[PDB]
Amino acid sequence: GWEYAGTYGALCGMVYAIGSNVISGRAWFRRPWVHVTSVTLSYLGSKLLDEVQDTYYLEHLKRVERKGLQVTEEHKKLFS
Amino acid sequence: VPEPPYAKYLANKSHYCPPDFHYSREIYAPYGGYFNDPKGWRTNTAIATLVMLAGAYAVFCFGNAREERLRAPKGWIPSQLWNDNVPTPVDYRGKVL
Amino acid sequence: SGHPNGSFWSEGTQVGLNGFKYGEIPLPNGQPRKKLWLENIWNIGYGGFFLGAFCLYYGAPPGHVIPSQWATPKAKDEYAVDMKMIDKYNERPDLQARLSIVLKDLNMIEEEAYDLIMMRKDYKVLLGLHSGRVPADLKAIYEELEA
Amino acid sequence: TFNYVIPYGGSSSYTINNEPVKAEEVTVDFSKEPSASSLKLADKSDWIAYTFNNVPLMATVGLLAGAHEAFLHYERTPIYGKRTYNIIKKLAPIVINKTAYATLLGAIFCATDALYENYSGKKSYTSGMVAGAATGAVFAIGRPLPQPLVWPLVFAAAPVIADLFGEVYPESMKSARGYGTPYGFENLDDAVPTRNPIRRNPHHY
Amino acid sequence: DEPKHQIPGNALDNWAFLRTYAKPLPDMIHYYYYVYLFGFFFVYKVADFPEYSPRVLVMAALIGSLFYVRRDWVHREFKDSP
Amino acid sequence: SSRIAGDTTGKYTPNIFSPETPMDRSFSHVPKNPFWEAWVFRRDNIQREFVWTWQTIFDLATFVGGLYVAMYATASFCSRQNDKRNGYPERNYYFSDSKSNFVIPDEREFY
Amino acid sequence: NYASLKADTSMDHVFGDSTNKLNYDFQLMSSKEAFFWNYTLYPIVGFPIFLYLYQFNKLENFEAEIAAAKAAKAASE
Amino acid sequence: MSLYLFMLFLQPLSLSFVSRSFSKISSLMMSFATLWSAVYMWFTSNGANQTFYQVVSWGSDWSTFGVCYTSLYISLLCAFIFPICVILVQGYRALSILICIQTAVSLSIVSLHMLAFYALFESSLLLFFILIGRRKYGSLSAAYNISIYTFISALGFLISAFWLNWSFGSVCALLPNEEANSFVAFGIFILLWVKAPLVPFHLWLPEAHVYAPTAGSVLLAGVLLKISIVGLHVFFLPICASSIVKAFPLILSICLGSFIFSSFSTLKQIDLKKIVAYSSISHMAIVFLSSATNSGLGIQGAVLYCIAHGLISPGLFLLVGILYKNTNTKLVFYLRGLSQQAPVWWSVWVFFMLGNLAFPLFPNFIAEVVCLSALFKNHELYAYAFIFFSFVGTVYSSTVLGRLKGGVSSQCVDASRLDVISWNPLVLATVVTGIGYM
Amino acid sequence: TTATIEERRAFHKEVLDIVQSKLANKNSEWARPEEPILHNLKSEKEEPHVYYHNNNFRVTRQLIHFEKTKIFEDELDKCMRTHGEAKYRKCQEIAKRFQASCRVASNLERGPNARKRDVGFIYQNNKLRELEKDAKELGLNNPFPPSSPRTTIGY
Ligand SMILES: CCCCCCCCCCCCCCCCCC(=O)OC[C@H](COP(=O)([O-])OCC(O)COP(=O)([O-])OC[C@@H](COC(=O)CCCCCCCCCCCCCCCCC)OC(=O)CCCCCCCCCCCCCCCCC)OC(=O)CCCCCCCCCCCCCCCCC
Ligand SMILES: CCCCCCCCCCCCCCCCCC(=O)OC[C@H](COP(=O)([O-])OCC(O)COP(=O)([O-])OC[C@@H](COC(=O)CCCCCCCCCCCCCCCCC)OC(=O)CCCCCCCCCCCCCCCCC)OC(=O)CCCCCCCCCCCCCCCCC
Ligand SMILES: CCCCCCCCCCCCCCCCCC(=O)OC[C@H](COP(=O)([O-])OCC(O)COP(=O)([O-])OC[C@@H](COC(=O)CCCCCCCCCCCCCCCCC)OC(=O)CCCCCCCCCCCCCCCCC)OC(=O)CCCCCCCCCCCCCCCCC
Ligand SMILES: CCCCCCCCCCCCCCCCCCCC(=O)O[C@H](COC(=O)CCCCCCCCCCCCCC)COP(=O)(O)OCCN
Ligand SMILES: CCCCCCCCCCCCCCCCCCCC(=O)O[C@H](COC(=O)CCCCCCCCCCCCCC)COP(=O)(O)OCCN
Ligand SMILES: CCCCCCCCCCCCCCCCCCCC(=O)O[C@H](COC(=O)CCCCCCCCCCCCCC)COP(=O)(O)OCCN
Ligand SMILES: CCCCCCCCCCCCCCCCCCCC(=O)O[C@H](COC(=O)CCCCCCCCCCCCCC)COP(=O)(O)OCCN
Repeated sequence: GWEYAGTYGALCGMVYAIGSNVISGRAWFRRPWVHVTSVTLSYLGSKLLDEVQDTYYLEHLKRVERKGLQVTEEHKKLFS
Repeated sequence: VPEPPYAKYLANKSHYCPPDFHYSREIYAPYGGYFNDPKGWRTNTAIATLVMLAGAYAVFCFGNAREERLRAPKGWIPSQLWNDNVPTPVDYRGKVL
Repeated sequence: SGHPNGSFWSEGTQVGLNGFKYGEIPLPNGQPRKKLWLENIWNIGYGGFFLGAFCLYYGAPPGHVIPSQWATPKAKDEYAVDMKMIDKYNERPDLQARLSIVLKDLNMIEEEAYDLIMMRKDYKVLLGLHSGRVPADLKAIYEELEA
Repeated sequence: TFNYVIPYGGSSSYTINNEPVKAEEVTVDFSKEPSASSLKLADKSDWIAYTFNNVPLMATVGLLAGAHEAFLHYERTPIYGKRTYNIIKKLAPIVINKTAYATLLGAIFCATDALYENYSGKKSYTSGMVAGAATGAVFAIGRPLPQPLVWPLVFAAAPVIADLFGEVYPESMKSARGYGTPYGFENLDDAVPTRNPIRRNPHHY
Repeated sequence: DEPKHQIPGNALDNWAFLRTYAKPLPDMIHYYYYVYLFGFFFVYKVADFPEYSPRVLVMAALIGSLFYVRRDWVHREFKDSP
Repeated sequence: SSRIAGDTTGKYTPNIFSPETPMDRSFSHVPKNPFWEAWVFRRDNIQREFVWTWQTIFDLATFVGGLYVAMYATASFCSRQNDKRNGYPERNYYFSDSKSNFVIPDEREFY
Repeated sequence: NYASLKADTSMDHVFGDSTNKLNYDFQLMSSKEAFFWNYTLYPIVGFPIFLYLYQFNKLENFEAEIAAAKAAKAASE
Repeated sequence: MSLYLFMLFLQPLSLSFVSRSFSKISSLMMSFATLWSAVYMWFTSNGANQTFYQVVSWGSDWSTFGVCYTSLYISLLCAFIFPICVILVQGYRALSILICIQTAVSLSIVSLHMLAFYALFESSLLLFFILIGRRKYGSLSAAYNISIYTFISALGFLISAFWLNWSFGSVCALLPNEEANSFVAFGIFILLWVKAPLVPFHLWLPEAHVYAPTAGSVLLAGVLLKISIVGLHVFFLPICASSIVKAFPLILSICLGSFIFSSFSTLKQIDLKKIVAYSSISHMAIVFLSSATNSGLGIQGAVLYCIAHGLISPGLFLLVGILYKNTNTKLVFYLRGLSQQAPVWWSVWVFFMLGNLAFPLFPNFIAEVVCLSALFKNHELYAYAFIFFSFVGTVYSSTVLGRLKGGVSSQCVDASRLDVISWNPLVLATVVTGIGYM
Repeated sequence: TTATIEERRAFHKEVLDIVQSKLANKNSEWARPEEPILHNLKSEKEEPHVYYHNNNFRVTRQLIHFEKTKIFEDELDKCMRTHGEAKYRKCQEIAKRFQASCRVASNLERGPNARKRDVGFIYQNNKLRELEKDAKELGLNNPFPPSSPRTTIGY
């Protein structure tokens, strides 16, 4: 689905590391290990979320076709 | 009351200032102070007059380029000496000059 | 009273500062005042804005910033065509009668004759002729006057 | 348009009409039609009948309010101490008076609404406004200065609110579908349904 | 010193009025029990009620809102008397 | 009794412990007045003295409602004139009861 | 802190005492008077509105009379 | 466009990484960079693209951003006026709040999705509650007023956006949709009714402005009121034109009544900030009416007048703030002799007040002329009503100037070097727009 | 006039073909069209491509009209300044043309609520002519002035 999920996820991981440092009263640069872990985990989670969303989009397309919605080839193209 | 140290930098009361009139000398106004008469006024006025004449020259150039006379003057006009776009004068009867 | 030495063209009687500009006290030895932190950034950023606006307004090609500038040559051409066409209209009274018929069907008054001539290529006329609202006589009338 | 030269929006031809096209090939409706009871109660033909059919609601609300207040009084009274007075004699006026006042106000509202609709002959907002105003006037008979103005307004406004969001709103927005192609725009190439979606079965509770 | 809002009333009279809320407080369970019981029976009965016009419903809601008495109001004014 | 707080050279320091009062921004503050302050308070908090009286209702209705009614009537007249001027059919306005559906003139159509 | 509430009496001999006070009660116009003056002045302000209403009424009445006469002439004939 | 949006996202980001001592310098440099990026966006906007100069999408309908005539002017105004707000504010907390508010507002103007528009404009709701309700100089009443008014109007707008997204299937402006529904039109309209103060929904504005910091007041009057005109041109007139034409007598009644009642209310004001706030409310009425006429003359006139107000009101609010810093008073009665005591402050004050009265050498004159012409295009009476009542603005402004101009004063209360630096861009911009470079 | 769904979808397909043909070759003047896309749609909003293209054509036309009006005004001002006191007789035609241009520019896209711009009082004069004709033929007395030969320098 979303073509910017990986970038978003990496930036959000940065958001987690900085936010956690700031909430606890430490500076943003403290606990450097947390930054790498957060960035990687958030990137992977964002990607996984995008596949999950795509999978359920395709399941829905299958269901609607079975019900009787006359989806065209272009519509079948909309759901990757 | 002992005048503050900065009061040395400030100017005195001018000749035109009435002796009784008291004004605060620290206040700055772009138009000038209460009675002005600064030292070096003669030079400032000469510079002003030069800037006035230069701007008059520029304004004259601009006007001459933009002054459009579409109807012939009844008689000779001073603009002919400086501007070449004046139509040839025609009198009341209609004769060209 | 009068002038200080009796002469109008005499040196001014005031030596010093007429007032303190911004309230700042002149340094005793003539040391320059330290500049404020923001002065350089403010002057660069705002001067850059105003200079960029000037360059865009004047440097840019016609029709990039001011759309009307692009239309000026085209308007001159349409003006020439319209002028020729109106001159022809004034001379030929047969065309006037046909347009008087076209105008009535379009809910327009006789005075709006010049207006019809001037809207030859406009959304209303172009799409009305295609759809059927405008009588097809108008097309021939326009062609008779070199479109 | 998003430009400064021509008016925004558009114009639609009044002469040209678009023939209606069904939203789907087969239409299954899960919305039940109004009951015969609803139509009977809604019938305002005979004002007395209309009033007597619709007062049960006002009576019930008055009874609930009176029961609430009576319970609040009863709960405070102490069981351990013997009371000289009879509690029911103290509490019965509360409930009776609340029910009577509520029923009277609802009767006034229903009567005036039916009488105006009959005399005017048309179903209109004014009928609700005049019924509300009359109810609010009866409510504020002896109240201080502001209340005579405020209650006729609040009461008149209430049928306006009911009419706008209970009757006009649904009929106004009946056509909108949400599936397939937008109601107005059927030329656009959107997936066309064989049957309408049935999100729930007709209710029965 | 700063300008302040004038308070209507005397200090001791206002405090006396405030002190009329300091009365034996019943537990809220007693009210809740009855409200739960009657509410359950009411919900069961509501399914059988005739369909009422929206205007009548709104008017009934208005009347109920106006006739509702806050629990504090009864508490302050309650007197154990005839 | 006073001293110059500001230093153009940039070597400005606040002498918080100076016996002499610094000529800081607070030197030029204007002295307030007990009665003016109470007037300001009364003017702002004028909702406290608001009372619903027949005179108040009369004045409000006559000027505010009266202006609103006059303005609506004028706007309705101007709309009617414009419709007659333009040649458009009577437009379906919100409160006007018109058995016509005309609202927006068709640009293609010639009126 | 607050400004002094003590006045200066240095110039009282030269320019007169401040004993004399204003007689105004600092209250505004009566409601009855205001209604009359608002409903008098505002129509004067809206003079164009009345001119437009007058002309429009005259035009519409003339047009209606013309139509009526046209109908009458188109009926018999 | 992409550069502008990136700089917008970088400005809040920069604060997280600054030293906490370099915050003000970094914020000023970022504001100037955002202004330069806005100039670049103007350079990369070709007039040849008549409809939308530039549209960018980042993967979804919500992330669709684009610039049009209204959007371009408002975005340039926001970028021009933000540096002044930045320099006027001190403290990391204040900077953070201001930078977040600015980012949300500037992203709202360029948004082309109604739901995204709502998401971005209303994000800055708590920040205004906290800013207007600050510990010593703030009022909780004003914060509650502004917050509740914004929430109720934006919720109505949100409900209308949800219906449009359900019915049409999309709520993006770029997709042509028309609706004749009056409930949906009212939902979209109520936001515009509240945000651009229109009687009787204008009460939130004066309270907020009086108890807001000078940076906050400058931002509010300068651009926050304009966000209504972007919503009208981009999210109301394209879809709900039929309802604006249906309700035109009512719209005109409410707009003229706002102009009259606001003018009369300005006469009873004793606080300089309240005077400037009520002047803004009066000025908003012409812009709203002109846009509602749905004519070329009206849309252009409304945007132009908005720019003129967005250049004249920040100036007055800045001068009022400078005066309050010098004197700790906003009561006109305490402030006297300002002509003699502050000749430099007074000159700029008089110039800005002349601008507020729509004199010919000011942008307000040209803008007013265009707006009045649009009203005259609709009806002659419409124009006459507005033109006649303009004298009330003169009476209050003249009375204020006269009270401030003369009297006896023992305090020299004039602007410092910093204060002149802050208004110089506004003065130059006012002059340039006044001479016809609108 | 009725439009069947088959015809509507046919036009939609044709519009898509027109878009595809436009897309094939780059054009810097894409949004300044010289010709409209002809259609018989009830609402232009139905076909988005037609709506945007026609709107861009209308904007182009209006810009051209505004510039033409400025040119007409310049010739009228020059003519007025050259003739002198003979301006009323000699500049009737130029003025007539300028006023016609002003009407075309203003009236074409006035808006939903705007009235027609009566430059030259042509509509008022026409109305007075009709009112006079009716009053005279029906024997009524007209309370309005009779139509005028000239009401303005031109119209
Ligand atoms: C976005 C859209 C939304 C949609 C979906 C969203 C998705 C939803 C879900 C997404 C969730 C995201 C948000 C949640 C984030 C998770 C929370 C979190 O961030 O961590 C919490 C947690 C909080 O830590 P804390 O705040 O200190 O409190 C814990 C207490 O210490 C308590 O102490 P304790 O008793 O509990 O101790 C246990 C624990 C906690 O202990 C500690 O944390 C102490 C510190 C650990 C040692 C330091 C780490 C060593 C290397 C880290 C690299 C940092 C680089 C920065 C500087 C460069 C230096 C050259 O010890 C561990 O670290 C266990 C992990 C084992 C690894 C330890 C290191 C092994 C040796 C290094 C491995 C490989 C070396 C390669 C390169 C080395 C240098 C680059 O952080 C960790 O536990 C760290 C985990 C792993 C450590 C780093 C390992 C990274 C591998 C090295 C880098 C190589 C590149 C990485 C790629 C390849 C991997 C091999
Ligand atoms: C990859 C290479 C690396 C390159 C970098 C690229 C990485 C990209 C992003 C990484 C940047 C780091 C993110 C920062 C995280 C922590 C920020 C923070 O704590 O704020 C205050 C913090 C200041 O900390 P502090 O002064 O040391 O004291 C704070 C103490 O901890 C407590 O102090 P206090 O108790 O006295 O609280 C007083 C409070 C007064 O009380 C309030 O006002 C409370 C109000 C509630 C929230 C405000 C509602 C409105 C906020 C609107 C959002 C602002 C953006 C507007 C744009 C519209 C977006 C739709 O005032 C404030 O705290 C500041 C007022 C304004 C800040 C509010 C904005 C923060 C929103 C949420 C923060 C994120 C936390 C996530 C937590 C993660 C794990 C725990 O940071 C700032 O410098 C200002 C905020 C910067 C905002 C950027 C954060 C993104 C949020 C926008 C949402 C968009 C979605 C996220 C996507 C972002 C890009 C993917
Ligand atoms: C024998 C046992 C005794 C119980 C008797 C019956 C037992 C229950 C049997 C069945 C119970 C189910 C049905 C009864 C009502 C449902 C409520 C419920 O059961 O909750 C549990 C409730 C206690 O729950 P709680 O959580 O512990 O107490 C929360 C409160 O804070 C309590 O604290 P608080 O009382 O100190 O505070 C009260 C507060 C609580 O607030 C409320 O009461 C909220 C209710 C508002 C409306 C409720 C929804 C209306 C929709 C009704 C749906 C049907 C119509 C359909 C269409 C209508 C569209 C709206 O309201 C007020 O401040 C007083 C004002 C009253 C309403 C405020 C609205 C005024 C608007 C009028 C405008 C005119 C003013 C203009 C001039 C103003 C000048 C500026 O128990 C009862 O109250 C039952 C007493 C039954 C009396 C109800 C009277 C009429 C009933 C139907 C009329 C519908 C309106 C409701 C009015 C008041 C209801 C509370
Ligand atoms: C939120 C709406 C609540 C109304 C707020 C008004 C102010 C409250 C004051 C209380 C007054 C009672 C409510 C009166 C409002 C109705 C407007 C009166 C207009 C009117 O009388 O015409 C009726 C139709 O208007 C109508 O009944 C439909 C008009 C819809 C009401 C106005 C909708 C927008 C108002 C929202 C403004 C700001 C919102 C904040 C509250 C008659 O019609 P007819 O068919 O009977 O013809 C007659 C054939 N017999
Ligand atoms: C409780 C709240 C309210 C209670 C108190 C309300 C008291 C106010 C009542 C009178 C207020 C002013 C009168 C205006 C309405 C009069 C009657 C309305 C009926 C009406 O529309 O008649 C038109 C009145 O003339 C007009 O078109 C308007 C003439 C008056 C406008 C100018 C007067 C003041 C000018 C001040 C500026 C205000 C307007 C600025 C644009 C002329 O009949 P028609 O030919 O249109 O036929 C239309 C079919 N009835
Ligand atoms: C089917 C339904 C039928 C209709 C039923 C209607 C029943 C009620 C509907 C009312 C909903 C409106 C919600 C606003 C309520 C007014 C504000 C509450 C008053 C108040 O005291 O708020 C204080 C400050 O608020 C303020 O300062 C705000 C001042 C007033 C806000 C103005 C409201 C916004 C504009 C109103 C309408 C606009 C358009 C409408 C479409 C904070 O009190 P506290 O924190 O100290 O709490 C301590 C407890 N006392
Ligand atoms: C009394 C003066 C009116 C005050 C308003 C003054 C100016 C507002 C104009 C806003 C411009 C666009 C708004 C469209 C209509 C709003 C008000 C128009 C007047 C009006 O109430 O007409 C009513 C119809 O409108 C309706 O049915 C809808 C009324 C608005 C609903 C109120 C709250 C809705 C909030 C919904 C939130 C979002 C919902 C989205 C699903 C009834 O007039 P009529 O045609 O029946 O004539 C029968 C009379 N004889």
